[PDB]
Amino acid sequence: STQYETQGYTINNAGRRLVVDPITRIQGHMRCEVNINDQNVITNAVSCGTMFRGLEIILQGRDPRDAWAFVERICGVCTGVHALASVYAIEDAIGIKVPDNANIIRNIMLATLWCHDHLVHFYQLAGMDWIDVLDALKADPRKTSELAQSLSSWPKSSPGYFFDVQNRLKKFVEGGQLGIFRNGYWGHPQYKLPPEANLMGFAHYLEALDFQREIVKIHAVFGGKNPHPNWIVGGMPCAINIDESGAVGAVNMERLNLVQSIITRTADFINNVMIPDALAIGQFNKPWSEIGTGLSDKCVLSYGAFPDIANDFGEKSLLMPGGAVINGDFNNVLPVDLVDPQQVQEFVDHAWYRYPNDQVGRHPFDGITDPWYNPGDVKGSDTNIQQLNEQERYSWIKAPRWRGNAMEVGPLARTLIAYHKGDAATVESVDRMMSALNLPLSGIQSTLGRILCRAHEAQWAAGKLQYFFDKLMTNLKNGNLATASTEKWEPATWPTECRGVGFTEAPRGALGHWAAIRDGKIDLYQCVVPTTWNASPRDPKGQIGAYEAALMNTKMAIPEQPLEILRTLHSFDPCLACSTH
Amino acid sequence: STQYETQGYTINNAGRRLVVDPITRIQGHMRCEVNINDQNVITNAVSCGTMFRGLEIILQGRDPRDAWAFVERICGVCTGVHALASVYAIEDAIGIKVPDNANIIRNIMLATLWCHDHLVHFYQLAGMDWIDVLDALKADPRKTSELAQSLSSWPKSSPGYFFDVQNRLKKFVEGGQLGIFRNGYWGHPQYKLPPEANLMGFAHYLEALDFQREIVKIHAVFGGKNPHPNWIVGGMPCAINIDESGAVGAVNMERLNLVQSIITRTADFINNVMIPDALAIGQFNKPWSEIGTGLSDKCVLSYGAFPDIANDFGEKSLLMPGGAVINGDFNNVLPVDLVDPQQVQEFVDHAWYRYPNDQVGRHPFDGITDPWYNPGDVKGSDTNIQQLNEQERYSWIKAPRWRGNAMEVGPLARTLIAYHKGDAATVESVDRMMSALNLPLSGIQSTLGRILCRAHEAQWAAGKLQYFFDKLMTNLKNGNLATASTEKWEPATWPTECRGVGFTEAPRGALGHWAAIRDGKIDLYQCVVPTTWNASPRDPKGQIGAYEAALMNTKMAIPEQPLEILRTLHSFDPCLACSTH
Amino acid sequence: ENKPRIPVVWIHGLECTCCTESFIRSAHPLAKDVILSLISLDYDDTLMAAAGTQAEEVFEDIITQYNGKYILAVEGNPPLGEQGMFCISSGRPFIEKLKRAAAGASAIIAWGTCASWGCVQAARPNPTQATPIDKVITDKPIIKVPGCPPIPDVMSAIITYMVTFDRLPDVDRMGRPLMFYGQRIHDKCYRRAHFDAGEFVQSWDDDAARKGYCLYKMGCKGPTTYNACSSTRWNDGVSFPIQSGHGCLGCAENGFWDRGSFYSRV
Amino acid sequence: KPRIPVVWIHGLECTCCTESFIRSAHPLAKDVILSLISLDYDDTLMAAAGTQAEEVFEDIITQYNGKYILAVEGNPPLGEQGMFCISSGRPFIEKLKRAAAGASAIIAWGTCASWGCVQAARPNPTQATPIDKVITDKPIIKVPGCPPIPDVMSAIITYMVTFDRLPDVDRMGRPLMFYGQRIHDKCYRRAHFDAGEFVQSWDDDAARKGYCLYKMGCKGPTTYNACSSTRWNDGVSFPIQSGHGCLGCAENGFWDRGSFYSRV
Ligand code: SF4
Ligand code: SF4
Ligand code: SF3
Ligand code: SF3
Ligand code: F3S
Ligand code: F3S
Ligand SMILES: [Cl-]
Ligand SMILES: [Cl-]
Ligand SMILES: [Li+]
Ligand SMILES: [Li+]
Ligand SMILES: [Mg+2]
Ligand SMILES: [Mg+2]
Repeated sequence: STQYETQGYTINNAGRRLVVDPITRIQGHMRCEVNINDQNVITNAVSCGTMFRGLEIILQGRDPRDAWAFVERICGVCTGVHALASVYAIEDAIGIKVPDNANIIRNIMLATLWCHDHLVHFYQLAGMDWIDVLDALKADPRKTSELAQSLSSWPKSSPGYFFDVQNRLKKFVEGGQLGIFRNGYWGHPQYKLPPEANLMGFAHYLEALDFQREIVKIHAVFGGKNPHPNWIVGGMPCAINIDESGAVGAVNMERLNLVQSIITRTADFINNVMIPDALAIGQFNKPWSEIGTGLSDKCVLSYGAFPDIANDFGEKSLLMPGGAVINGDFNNVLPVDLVDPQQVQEFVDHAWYRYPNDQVGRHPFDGITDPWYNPGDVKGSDTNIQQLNEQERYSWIKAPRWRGNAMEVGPLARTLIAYHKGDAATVESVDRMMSALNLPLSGIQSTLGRILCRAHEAQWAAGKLQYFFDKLMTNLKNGNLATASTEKWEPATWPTECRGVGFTEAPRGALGHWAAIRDGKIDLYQCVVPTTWNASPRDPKGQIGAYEAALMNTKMAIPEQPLEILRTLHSFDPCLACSTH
Repeated sequence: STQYETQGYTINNAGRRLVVDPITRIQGHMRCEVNINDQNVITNAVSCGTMFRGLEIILQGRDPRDAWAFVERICGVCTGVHALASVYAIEDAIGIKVPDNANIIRNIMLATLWCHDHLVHFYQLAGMDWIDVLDALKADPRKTSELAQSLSSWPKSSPGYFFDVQNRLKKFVEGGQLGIFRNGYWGHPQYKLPPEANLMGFAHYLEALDFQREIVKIHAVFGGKNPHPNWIVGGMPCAINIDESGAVGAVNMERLNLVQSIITRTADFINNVMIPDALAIGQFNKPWSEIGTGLSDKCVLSYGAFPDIANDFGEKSLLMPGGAVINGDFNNVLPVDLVDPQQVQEFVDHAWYRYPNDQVGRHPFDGITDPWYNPGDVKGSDTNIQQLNEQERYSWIKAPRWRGNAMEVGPLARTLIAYHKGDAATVESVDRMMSALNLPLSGIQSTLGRILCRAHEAQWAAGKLQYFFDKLMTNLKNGNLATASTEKWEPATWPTECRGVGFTEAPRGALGHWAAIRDGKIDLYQCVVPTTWNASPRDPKGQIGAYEAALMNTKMAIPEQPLEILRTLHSFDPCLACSTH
Repeated sequence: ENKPRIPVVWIHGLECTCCTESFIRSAHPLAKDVILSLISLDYDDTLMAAAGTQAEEVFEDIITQYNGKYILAVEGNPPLGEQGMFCISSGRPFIEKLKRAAAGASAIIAWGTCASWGCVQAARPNPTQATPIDKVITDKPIIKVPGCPPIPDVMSAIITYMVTFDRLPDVDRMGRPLMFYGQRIHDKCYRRAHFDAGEFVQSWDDDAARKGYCLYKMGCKGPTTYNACSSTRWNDGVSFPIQSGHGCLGCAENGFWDRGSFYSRV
Repeated sequence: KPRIPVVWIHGLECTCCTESFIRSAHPLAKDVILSLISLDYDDTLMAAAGTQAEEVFEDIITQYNGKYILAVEGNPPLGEQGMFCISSGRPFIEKLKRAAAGASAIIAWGTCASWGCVQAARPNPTQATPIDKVITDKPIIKVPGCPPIPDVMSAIITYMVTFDRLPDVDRMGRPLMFYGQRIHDKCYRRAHFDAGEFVQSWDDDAARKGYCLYKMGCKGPTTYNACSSTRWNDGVSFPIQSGHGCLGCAENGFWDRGSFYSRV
């Protein structure tokens, strides 16, 4: 065994080794290993992406106009975000400006995805880490009603409703076909909710499973379908016609009325179901405000998103702020430049790839994706891994760094950047949440904080949906209908050689696509995706990424039942297909 | 001025004359006049249909295959029922038998209509007679929640929900544009609900307004659209294909899944919102179990409906029983025959029509629709009716009688007929309902009873939707897909001269279409519609119809504010376009 | 700030109420939201609490106070026969109520084929001499929204357009909104592939019918009918006549009832 | 009344097929899971992880050997000894073969499981391979599209449960009900196609009237699916209705059949 120090941690692989493979209630394939000491505390953590497809290789030689459709298939959970980044990147390369309504509609697509993806995460992915579903069978339906009504104005709270939900669950389990609940962690001492809170939460899980399907109707109107809506370089394909012949063939008043109905319902559900449930999890699990901090008190990154001035990706335009903090220096938020070769770089010394020099990082315009499965001296076999060797290569995920620093990305990162830049809405939301919990600001820098920030962002994005819809309507009232710029549609109009960057904030964090075009075709297409950051393996200095750091120093009650590991990992909403692409 | 006795009533047109014109919260156009004595009790009541279109005239010379589409436009509220009666009539004339699935689908169409029409009546048409909308502003939202939860398992019962509803109404009223509530009867002494029940009921009015739109999606699947779905002579046009190429062009598994989802939701709403509200209206308005009896303790009529054996309209097939009771003789339900010229007849001595002899009745196969607007002295002019002359012609509605008896039709009539025929489901539903209210069975024969029976029937019909859907699925599982018979589609296959009757139970009561075909065309098409019975004017013996009888002997608290008249008329769900056609 | 909504007066002539019923089917905005938040529905015999003299008082108060400022919605039509007394409101011909309401209106919406053209009561031999609104009211803007009834979400889209944009929809030569009536059913029908291939239903429930073939030979009037049914569809997009296997009747077009049998080819 | 056991496994995939499934409008996915099937293994939804999830997998495929439906999302890579997709430390293809051996029938959800989809597009770095090239001794129902339509997925499930049989299929294993006709055989813009009325550039006057997307690269003429009839997301739209041509996403090899914007 060995021990070394990095980023304030002592990484020590002595002691019992625990493996969690497969990690469930994430997207894609992940393996996690940890070592624990005599106190059942994690002293080493190992994040491994266990899949690869090679989109960066597949995109070579494609028409830049087609790229969005390929890269959208990086992920069907964060569906649309890679298409947005791609159209942005190609437009940046060629020098295309889209019309205002196209930008507004793209912002609507993004905000819709934030609402959907964050809602479903909270219930379907992370919820069962916090709610003991089987314990709901012990609840008193009238006390459940009283609890719910004390927390929210949401209408669906009758004792009879909770009895009905409880009976549905009782019937579901009474034949012994427990389905997704089979061999769960139910009864683990870290489940702290009373039975009535478990039944309320489970009712809400079911309501969210039903309701989430509605949110994406916005994507269907503007983008044709969800998952995997359509886009174009130059704007959007959803031509508008409000008051002329043939409006039946376009986005018309009836289509926009549908969108407005979805927005209102989405805000209502988030504000009155998800938000009070998130605060309630906080109230009953306050110790988790001090667990899973990881890098979130050291190094956090946002590129920023939601340009409100069309084609302007600067600070005055982006409604979701960008910036970086390193070394805990939150009083000095730093600007990010995605073209600067000294800022974003990826390392592969601990990943299954070849570089000419694996001791250095490569900016994505110099990126190389040359897969090389070489796990080295594993316990077991290279086709039946008992233990990865974290001193050698151990993942399909590259290791991104910002100026050489390991960063956390995602809702907590964004919230911290925006807070410290003085964004009034963020400051107010954070301050109110932490005051409600009687917790210091620092309590957000935690596993619990990641969940609270995600809920805050779902509410933020639902508000932004209305703002964007209103801006679209204002344009239509002023006779501004355009949705596509086509002057540069034809390849003869492009520079013979050009390159560009498309960036945004996906639900899980900072996303960039770097594209080089030559002779009408993609010469290079490199993606650095939020879970690539968070699930990163180590670098040549031994620095650990966000997941490994967040797992460090965590107590486990029952080593064989890894609920604490699941809680922390799920709090980041891991997307492993995203991370590896 | 004059007095006479009929049917146990003393019809006396002395005293103050009150006019209510227009009658609102009905379909179509009606005028009602009454006389009241010095105790403000109605001693004379006059029912006048104030519209006519002449469908029986328009149908002459049409292709029998087209007839359904024309007569469906008798009414957009009981939409579909006239199409059903029409295809039944034409099939009866020609000698056409439809396939089982067509019959099952037609029964689904009818049950859908019952659920929709009854639900909307309860809330949108009659509800404001019972619920004081302004008084809802005084309610305590917590007490409202407690009330609602004591009555039902319905989920939507939180104090915050009731507060939100109340607050929206409060701000609507503060704005000063009272809309549909302006100049209403709010504060009348006959409003007996406490504030919390008014708020509960108003919330449910709005939930029903929203939900009713969903019910008719079943009509859209099988019939293309609602209002006014499509039908064919020979079955239905909605060809089925479950497992073959091209199922995308037909009623397929996805379409049937949609139908099933609507059925479940429909039953849930009716059972958990409408039913408990109807019982709550009963609990707070028990004196109305003794008001508005009219003909319901003397003469009631049903034709029967919902043939379960395809093409069999006999007693063993019809799921909703037919029969007649006269002279209060409920122990002897009498058989009805729609071809017998001595049974159903229409009189016009008090109506705006010409007959060769207006002192006799004509069976519909001898029917005549020769309009003649002749009001006599109405204390104004022909274009200014100040006082209808009920001693002469006073209505566009013909006067139907059964064996010369004046009958009530509709939900209460059907419930009494089924009860007294010994239908177990009806006997149990009715006894349990009257027990819950601690009222004798006789309390059903009243204005309150009409409303209770309507709610019972909505519940019944929602159950029957599932029964019929299951029957359809059973056929499909057995490979029996047929939806149309076309052997006799072509006019060359028809008898040169033939006639037929189509009958059913519309939401409002017994419906018949009598059709004669000659040389490929409609030679005669006579309709007798439920509100024609109930809203009937007098006959040569001076016998009064169901509305006039129900209004007789009613106390009015405030003659100028005719809430009691509205309550009783609305309890029959008047459809004036139906009545006059 | 409690802010007023545009006054709307909805009157009914000879009609079946299909157009009111269609309105309340609206999926987006819900009719509830239209009434509570978008317009002020100030008179409507189908829904209002007041009856008789109380309803007459509402009608008089609104058209007086809001003279020149309310939208008049008309469902149904006036009959000219029997001195107008085939449709009687407050003891007098409906046409008198129509004219009074029209005189104070800023604009008129003629809902449905009844108000637009005549519909079923005007079909041969038109016993009541039912007459469309634009032949009686000749000095007001009239937007025709035909169909029997028009599509629910077309009705609500037209209302929302008028409120949101504060203007009348642009119209064709017959006064129909271009947005929903500019193209034919058959110009947007998903069975056009079959039409163009000569793939037709020939009798009900034949193999062609079970594959969704074209309904031309079963009498479909889609080729001559302007409406949105094949694109917007009905009842929250669930279906339309042709999708459920019956040819278009032509119900949005003037005189459709008398343009031959529904089962005779265009 | 026990519900039919279903084991849902994931190879290389983006999860669009799982996500599509949960969009189902009728029956709701909730109701499928609670009342129609027993969803006994699913990495995206299940509570258990790691050794607990492995225990569930082993128990279910043993107890219900010969009786469970296997749903497959994604595909196996043959490159690097299969270690481009690793589950429980071993190549995913081993899990696929074990699950397949006990299945009564297999549903290949989506273009990934059916044909290969994006990872199998040129130059197919991982040697991603559709499941019918690996599993050759079991009934496989292909339900292609990227992803398939939500209510098509749930209709196929309901058909199988209600009728207690597999849907009838074409010669490629696709359910005739939803894949028997082409997009262009039921497209509401066919009137324009027939008339030679085409969008020529995005947002041109033709585009604003809903003209045909053939000249913009629509692949509807060569693509079998239900999008133009059933539509997407509770019938709200489909690609062409919202102004983009069909990509061809239900067809084998559609990524490599030229640019999306090249005419068919
Ligand atoms: S079904 Fe009617 S509207 Fe559709 S293509 Fe055929 S004829 Fe035209
Ligand atoms: S848009 Fe595509 S599928 Fe539709 S008619 Fe044109 S080419 Fe065919
Ligand atoms: Fe629509 S009220 Fe019904 S009949 Fe044809 S529109 Fe009229
Ligand atoms: Fe549908 S997992 Fe998403 S990539 Fe194309 S189907 Fe695969
Ligand atoms: S009958 Fe009418 S509803 Fe539409 S499809 Fe034809 S215009
Ligand atoms: S791209 Fe796919 S979703 Fe349908 S319209 Fe074409 S098959
Ligand atoms: Cl007409
Ligand atoms: Cl493929
Ligand atoms: Li018969
Ligand atoms: Li008054
Ligand atoms: Mg990359
Ligand atoms: Mg008659």
